[PDB]
Amino acid sequence: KVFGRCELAAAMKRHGLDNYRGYSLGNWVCAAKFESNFNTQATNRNTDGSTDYGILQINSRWWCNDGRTPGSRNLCNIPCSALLSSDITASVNCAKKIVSDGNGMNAWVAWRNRCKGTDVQAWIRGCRL
Repeated sequence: KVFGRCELAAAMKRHGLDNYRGYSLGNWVCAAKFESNFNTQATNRNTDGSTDYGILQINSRWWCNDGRTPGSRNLCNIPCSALLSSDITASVNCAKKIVSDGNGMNAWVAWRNRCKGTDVQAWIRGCRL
């Protein structure tokens, strides 16, 4: 499912991401835009053999199991395929664990390079929240 900007903001807000760990809603929507272009079915394989899944491109090396990333962890306790669902619940719950890990949202390099320090509030402007 390809989400609309405001449609995703509302879905994330409903799942408790607004201000989660001090990160305003604009930050999460911006991260999703550049990580997957709002597409829940997005996947990208990395040089180390791991693969990123879903709207927030969560990595298989540590957070989910895809059965093909040798010596990987499954800290979110979910099959990676569950992160490609049109229902973002699984992605959201796992993202909350990731952002609490220690480096905050810096864990997402697209956020660090394209959202961090910018006017992220622009990502939710015009939305009925």
